Order: sequence, then C-alpha cells, then structure tokens
Amino acid sequence: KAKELREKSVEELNTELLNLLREQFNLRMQAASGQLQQSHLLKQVRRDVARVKTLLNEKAGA
Amino acid sequence: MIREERLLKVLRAPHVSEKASTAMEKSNTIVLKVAKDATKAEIKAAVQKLFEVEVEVVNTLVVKGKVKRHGQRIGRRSDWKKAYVTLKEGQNL
Amino acid sequence: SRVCQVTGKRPVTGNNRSHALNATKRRFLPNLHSHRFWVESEKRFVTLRVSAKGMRVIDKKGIDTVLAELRARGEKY
Amino acid sequence: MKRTFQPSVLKRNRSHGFRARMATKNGRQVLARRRAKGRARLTVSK
Amino acid sequence: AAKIRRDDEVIVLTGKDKGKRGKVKNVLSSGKVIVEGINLVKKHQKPVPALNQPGGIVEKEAAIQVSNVAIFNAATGKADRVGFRFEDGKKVRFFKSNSETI
RNA sequence: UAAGGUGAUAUGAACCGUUAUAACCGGCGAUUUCCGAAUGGGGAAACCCAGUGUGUUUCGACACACUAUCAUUAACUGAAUCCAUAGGUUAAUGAGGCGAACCGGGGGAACUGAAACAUCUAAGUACCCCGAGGAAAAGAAAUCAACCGAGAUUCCCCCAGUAGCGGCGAGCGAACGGGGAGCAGCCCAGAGCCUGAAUCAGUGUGUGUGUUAGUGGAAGCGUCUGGAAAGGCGCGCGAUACAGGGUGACAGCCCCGUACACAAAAAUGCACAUGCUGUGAGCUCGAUGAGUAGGGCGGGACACGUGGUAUCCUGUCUGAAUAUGGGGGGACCAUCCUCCAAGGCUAAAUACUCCUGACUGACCGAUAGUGAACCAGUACCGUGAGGGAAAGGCGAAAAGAAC
RNA sequence: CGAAGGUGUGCUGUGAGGCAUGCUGGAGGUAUCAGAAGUGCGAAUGCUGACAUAAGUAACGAUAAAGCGGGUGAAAAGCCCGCUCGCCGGAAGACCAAGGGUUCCUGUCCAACGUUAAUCGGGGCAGGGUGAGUCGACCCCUAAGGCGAGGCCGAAAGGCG
Ligand SMILES: [Mg+2]
Ligand SMILES: [Mg+2]
Ligand SMILES: [Mg+2]
Ligand SMILES: [Mg+2]
Ligand SMILES: [Mg+2]
Ligand SMILES: [Mg+2]
Ligand SMILES: [Mg+2]
Ligand SMILES: [Mg+2]
Ligand SMILES: [Mg+2]
Ligand SMILES: [Mg+2]
Ligand SMILES: [Mg+2]
Ligand SMILES: [Mg+2]
Ligand SMILES: [Mg+2]
Ligand SMILES: [Mg+2]
Ligand SMILES: [Mg+2]
Ligand SMILES: [Mg+2]
Ligand SMILES: [Mg+2]
Ligand SMILES: [Mg+2]
Ligand SMILES: [Mg+2]
Ligand SMILES: [Mg+2]
Ligand SMILES: [Mg+2]
Ligand SMILES: [Mg+2]
Ligand SMILES: [Mg+2]
Ligand SMILES: [Mg+2]
Ligand SMILES: [Mg+2]
Ligand SMILES: [Mg+2]
Ligand SMILES: [Mg+2]
Ligand SMILES: [Mg+2]
Ligand SMILES: [Mg+2]
Ligand SMILES: [Mg+2]
Ligand SMILES: [Mg+2]
Ligand SMILES: [Mg+2]
Ligand SMILES: [Mg+2]
Ligand SMILES: [Mg+2]
Ligand SMILES: [Mg+2]
Ligand SMILES: [Mg+2]
Ligand SMILES: [Mg+2]
Ligand SMILES: [Mg+2]
Repeated sequence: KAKELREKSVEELNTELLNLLREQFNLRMQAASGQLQQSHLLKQVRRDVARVKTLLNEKAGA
Repeated sequence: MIREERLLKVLRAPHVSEKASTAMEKSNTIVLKVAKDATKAEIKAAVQKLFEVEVEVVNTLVVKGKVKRHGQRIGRRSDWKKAYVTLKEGQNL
Repeated sequence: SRVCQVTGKRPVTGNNRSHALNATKRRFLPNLHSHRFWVESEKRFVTLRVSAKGMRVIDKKGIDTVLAELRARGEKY
Repeated sequence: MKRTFQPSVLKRNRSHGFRARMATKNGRQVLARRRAKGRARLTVSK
Repeated sequence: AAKIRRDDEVIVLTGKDKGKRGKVKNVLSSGKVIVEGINLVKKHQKPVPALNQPGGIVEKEAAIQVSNVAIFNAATGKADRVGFRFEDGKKVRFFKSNSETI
C-alpha cells in the first residue's frame, strides 16, 4: 500500500478513511466483548488510517 | 451535535457487570465506556446512528482509576467515562 | 528614575569618609529639575527632567539640537 | 492538642502553587532550581 | 553481515557436543543459535492447570554461543570460516579454505 | 542494510518477513492533545468562559481559524484648540521565555587577618541585578622612551616579592626594559572628478572537502587434563592487523573488531570559484570631534591609604586655546624630546564546557567512585524554600528443581 | 594437578613479619630491584552497618463487662448466627463542611501490618460500585484584598496605582 492509495483522489481517500474508521469501530467492539481472535488487525487498521490521512495532507499541502 | 468521524470514536466498549445486566433487563438501559471528553449529546447521536436504535436519555459519570502500590512506587489506572444510555420502550439491539 | 534626559547623569556611589577615615557607602545624586522649555519649531512646551548641567548644555546647543539627540536615541519627549 | 498543620487546599495553592511561584522573579527562581535539581514535583499540584 | 544463518549445517567447535553437526534452527539477537540435536537439556516443566496440563521432563535444544560453531564445508568434511565478497551486484558468503561461494 | 522481526520488566497471544514497502540504521518530510513565555479573557498549571469569521446532503452547538502586550513602520482616523499635536483602529515586521561555564557592565557584604580594634584586611571576593558572543572585552598613541630609539590590543615567561604603598603595622605590590604566542589595519566629521572600480554581508550555482548511515578487512589443527580449553605439549600459519572486548579456565589465527582500503540519494559545516540585490573603489582640493581640556569642592580608580603626588573617572559649581595651537614626560618651572584628546570599526594569539564523537589514566571499584552502578533527586521529611537515603554478584547455560 | 581471600598447623625472624603446608575456596596472583602513596587504628560522648545486655523483665492505651449454645475452620475468649447481660443516648446516635482519597460493596487469601490468636480487618489480590435542567461547583454579582494597559516613582531588580 501507500502507492495503491497515492493513486486515488481526495474524494475517494475520504471515503476510504470513513470505511477504515468504521471497521476500526467494529473491531473495537469485538475486542472489547472478547470476540476478537485476531488481535493483530487493530494495528493494521490504525496504521492504514494514518497512511490515508498522511496522503490527504500531502495532497493538500501542494 | 455530530460529524461522523467524531461519532465513530466516541463509543469505546460495552461495560459488563451485574448492575449493567440488570439495567438492561429492568430498564432497557445499556451501559458503556465512552470517550472521556464525550458529551451526552455525542453519546446519544453516536448510539443512535451506529447501533441504529432510538435513545431516550443519556446519563454519565466519571470513574476514578484505582491506585496500586508496588513496594516504594505507585501505579495509577486511568479515569474513564461511563454512560447509562436508555433506549426507548420498543427495545432493540 | 533620577536621570538627566540630556546628559545621562544618574546616581553614583562612593563613600562618606569621616575624620577617622571610616568609609560608609553613600550616593551622589544629580541636580535634577523638571523644566518646561519653549520649543519654537513645534509651538509647544517640552518638559524635560534635566540636571542643571543639562540646562547649560541646552543653552549652548539649543533645545532643537538636544531634542534631536533624544529622537536619535529613541527617547521620547 | 492543636497542631501546626491545618490543611486548606485553597490556601496551599495560593501560597505555594505553580502560579504563585510564576508570579514573582524569586518564585520563578524556585522553579528553576527545582528543575535543575530534576525534581519530579515542581510544586504540589492536582 | 551475519556469518551463520538459519538452515546452515554447522559443526560444533566448543562444548560437550564438540564435533557434532546440525542444522541451525534459529539465530538469536543475543549472538546465540539453536542447532538441531545440540546442547540438549532435560527440563522439569511445571504443571499448568490452564489446559489441565501435567508436568513432564522435556528434552529441548538449549541455545549455544554462535562463536562455538563453524560453518560446515560438506565438500571437504571440515569446519571452515566465512568471508564476504560481491558477485553480480549482490553480496555472497564464501568458504575461506577453498574460496568457494556458499 | 537485511534473514530475521512487532523497545523493557516479560512471558505468552495474534501476526510481519526471507532478494526486497519485515525489522533495524541515517538524511528530509508529515502528524505533534493539554499545561507551560502561553500570547482571546480568566485561573488555585495541565482548568473555567468568550468575541469575530467560516462549515453544516441536519446549516442547532458542537468543529476549524484568527483576536495578548511592547517596539519600529504605514494607512485610515482624530481632542482640549483655528491649523497642529495628543489620542484611537488596523496592517506589516520584530521582541518576549529557557539554559552550563567563560565574558562586559550596575550594585556590593561579613566572618576573618591585624594575635583586642576603628584606618588597613578579607575583596571589588560571596551574593543580587542587566546584557552579549562563540568567544567577550580591549585595540591602531594627545603611548612609551630618554637625546639612542620603540611603534595598536590581547596572552605567556622574566624584571621582582624588586621600586614603592602601608596604624611604614598586619598586609598590599607595580612599571621601564628584555624573551616569546599572534600580528592587520581602516572609516566618518565632504564636495568635486572618475564612477558600480577594492571590501563585507545576505544569497543562488559549481567544484573540493568535513559531519550526519555504512562496505570489505588476514591467518589452526592434533593431543593431554577438565563439566567446558583460549591452558600444557606437538607441529603450522597471518601480521602496515599481537588496540581492546566476547566466547563453558588465560585465544594473533572461533566471534566482534583492529592495521589498511573504501562509501552517500538527502540535509548541513568550512573552504576557493561564480551569479545576484545592496554596500562603495582610487583620485584631487578640503575639513580635523567644546560645556570639551583645564580649575574649585566631595568621592572613586591608578601597586600608590593626600602624601611633596603627577595620571584617570566624575556627583556638584565653573570653563580654554585652535598647529604661530594643544597633551604628556610622577609636585612645579625652563629647555628639549615625544604625541595629537574630547567620533567610530577591526581577525589572530586569550577564557570556558550543558553537549557530540574518538581516545587515554602508577584514578575509584559498592561504607569507595556521582547524592544516585539498581526505575534516585526516587522513597521519606518539611506549610515551604529546602533536605534527602538504603539498595550490585545463583549458574557456563535456567538446565530456576517434573514426580 | 587449584590463584586471591577464609581457617588450621609447622618452621623461621629481635620485631613489624616471612615461607611451607592440611582443610575451605574456585580465577586469579606476582619473585627481584626500582617507582609512586587514599599505607597500618582501640579509644576522638568518632562515622555506617551488624549483634549483645538489661530480659523473656516492663507493657499490650481509659475499670462501659461479660456468660453460654450452635457454626466456619488445621486451630476459635476475640470472626458468623442465636439467647442473655452491661455502656452512650444534646451522644459513644444521625447528617453536613473542611481534610483525606477507594478506606465503600462482594469474593478470595493471612506472610508482613493489627501491641495477643485470628478463619476476622480500614491488611494482600481481583472484580464491582459514584447516573441530576431544579443538590453543589462552574456561571452572573460584588467584600476585604490581589493583579493591573497606559501612567507616577525608583541604580538594576522593582514599588505604587
Ligand atoms: Mg453528573
Ligand atoms: Mg489562553
Ligand atoms: Mg470573565
Ligand atoms: Mg493569561
Ligand atoms: Mg481642531
Ligand atoms: Mg532573551
Ligand atoms: Mg582580629
Ligand atoms: Mg546567544
Ligand atoms: Mg568585539
Ligand atoms: Mg626622533
Ligand atoms: Mg598579585
Ligand atoms: Mg616585549
Ligand atoms: Mg613572529
Ligand atoms: Mg576478520
Ligand atoms: Mg572456571
Ligand atoms: Mg583631534
Ligand atoms: Mg586629560
Ligand atoms: Mg614630608
Ligand atoms: Mg579616536
Ligand atoms: Mg565528552
Ligand atoms: Mg555509594
Ligand atoms: Mg563486597
Ligand atoms: Mg589484590
Ligand atoms: Mg601473597
Ligand atoms: Mg618498594
Ligand atoms: Mg591510642
Ligand atoms: Mg529486673
Ligand atoms: Mg515484675
Ligand atoms: Mg505486668
Ligand atoms: Mg485495649
Ligand atoms: Mg498459628
Ligand atoms: Mg488500598
Ligand atoms: Mg469493607
Ligand atoms: Mg498477629
Ligand atoms: Mg481491604
Ligand atoms: Mg434523568
Ligand atoms: Mg499594583
Ligand atoms: Mg506597565
């Protein structure tokens, strides 16, 4: 990733950011109700969000 | 009262306990951990959009984290916010 | 403070010496007076905190010259 | 009997608090010395 | 820059198992390796009720200082020493004794 | 750069990666809550409350941005008062706070010494305050010398505990001259002529070269003892590498290194070169620092304590000459010699170490060495400023003792 | 094939000391001749630590007071249940503020803490528990007093307003 992302528009990257923040909410509830077997997912989502926001920022900045 | 990015971050977890189970059976009220800086309005909107049920009223308190000693040193758990979110009579989930 | 706006004269320190040559710390203050100068070129009086020495500087140079020094110094009047 | 320490948080903070140290040149020197000493608690706070 | 690597056949130079050979099973940041069939210990493993797990005497490879093993040059039957050089645009390992790439 | 990884106590869980988006290292970016100068107002730090402008497939409050003071500048405004000036608003730009030592300056003790004590000492020390820089300060003679000459400042060695000062007590303590480190000289007080002509700074580009990651880096095997070999014994080999460390006992040849040889996409230091905005070069004819020098009074500084006391600074009162002039040569006068005050700048040799890297020690080795080898400026004490500990070692490996 | 250190012994030196060696120990030591000192301890009401003594002595904190049956438990005068007895009752009850800060409730455990035992505890560990338009704070308003744009004053720092 980070290239697959960099080649989306600002419209699309906002959509994906929402999608990730929703996934993130759902994982949180799962984990919190002891239903998350795959603990590792949280960090990948958390970091995807970063990547997406880091790209929005670089596109706005210039 | 809302913007979706914020609403998604406001509810942290179900809280489980006898008091919370009874609050559901007896009063159609669900008990939650919510963001510390969350307001009753945010909590209400958030619950209503995400869990897609109608909210009557939200009550909230702040829990002080317990301290634990360790020989000469202390550790301190975090304060958090508890939300008693009452659903309207036509109960859901 | 006790400072001449023209010469910079300010309190200085030194000793009282007795007959038996005991030194005790003292000050020497300037001879200051607030005085109203007529400035022709500005149809106005300017009040300066000046030592008497400073007054003689103004008699010699002229108030216009001395006020010009105040500006250049950034000092306001 | 009655002892010398009678607490009051309000008076504690007004005499010794962070903002009171910051209000005067010498109180700001109390903080400087404490920070140079590497104190964990500069003042009694919340 | 590491001379001994996971899955290398090595020969032990030092210790009770001097002389034996075995496949490196993993190399640890501490400068130690676990080599198959080497430096065994018979640990007394405490029971753990979580799983109703009973205790037992277990045999395991204990970690051995990596400087206590040499790369094994199967082609000459001996302990050897690694060096590095560049072949193509890529860094390689090679046996000191016969100057051959690994 | 890589075949291993997701920092520690600290396992485990779920996972990432193996020829190149795992991880790790370095350059440059992004993000960077709240308190704190804290700067929208407030405040008992990490909290309370605003104004204006923007946004609402819901245009609620919630969110986002701006709004402190001071200084310089500009625009618009604008009194007493006719113009003016003060005042007022807004904008641009800057400052603010922190922090080792060294550094310039404003103030400035006492114990103590004098075998008491006041002049004197301690000492312009301790401390408080202001300000600056990589250094600061000082600096191109109104300086010395001594009738020969020297040629700014700063630092070192002598001169010398000398000459002197001194209740001539206790103490204080030069300079001339000599040997050295380093060396550099300029501008204004002004108009013309020639005119962007030397110089500096900010800064683009170039090469060079340092720094911030790295890359390669020689040569040992048998035997004995032993739990283990680096030890003993045998025979080899490398060395511009036998500095050091680690490895189951003491290793040139097992590992990391070391000698030597190398390397940067990126940022940055410093250097020559070069473009740029600005600065002005050399020439001729000028000009030559006044409440100043000097003086009376009171103090201070000069090694020099008012002394026969020159020189310097000045709180107070005064007050010149103008190169046919003026200062100094330790009271003062003549002669002679020397220099040119009342404008400014200037590198080096000099002072220091919070910090970064490398290396070293007839320095310590757990009551020592830091207060602190260890989660220590902690626990604890104190209202507070502040005070302030104790506390290292199983073993080679946890094989940390199943039953 | 056993260094330093520890503990014995034998010999030796006038002595401070030396050498040899048994045991302990388990990785270091260092002749000789020189070189440099944080170089020798019984006292300093010395400093730090450790351990004696008095001594199994005093004491166990209001003279409001206990007795029994049953239970839990390895153990019960002290904990749980029950019946009695006694004490306070303008308090020894209840409720606020200040101050503290989880001590609250439940389960579980008892080494240390509890002046005794302890199954109990304000002790250890884990989990739970604090729900507001109208109760308080914030908020609006001011008191003493504080701070204070400009300003007045002051060697600087600052003082006053
Ligand atoms: Mg509430
Ligand atoms: Mg603010
Ligand atoms: Mg307000
Ligand atoms: Mg403020
Ligand atoms: Mg008018
Ligand atoms: Mg500053
Ligand atoms: Mg005396
Ligand atoms: Mg600076
Ligand atoms: Mg300078
Ligand atoms: Mg001459
Ligand atoms: Mg001297
Ligand atoms: Mg000389
Ligand atoms: Mg020279
Ligand atoms: Mg090598
Ligand atoms: Mg050993
Ligand atoms: Mg002149
Ligand atoms: Mg003079
Ligand atoms: Mg005489
Ligand atoms: Mg001059
Ligand atoms: Mg260093
Ligand atoms: Mg110590
Ligand atoms: Mg020891
Ligand atoms: Mg020794
Ligand atoms: Mg010996
Ligand atoms: Mg000797
Ligand atoms: Mg004695
Ligand atoms: Mg007795
Ligand atoms: Mg008795
Ligand atoms: Mg008794
Ligand atoms: Mg009692
Ligand atoms: Mg017992
Ligand atoms: Mg507790
Ligand atoms: Mg309780
Ligand atoms: Mg007990
Ligand atoms: Mg408890
Ligand atoms: Mg309600
Ligand atoms: Mg005030
Ligand atoms: Mg002010």
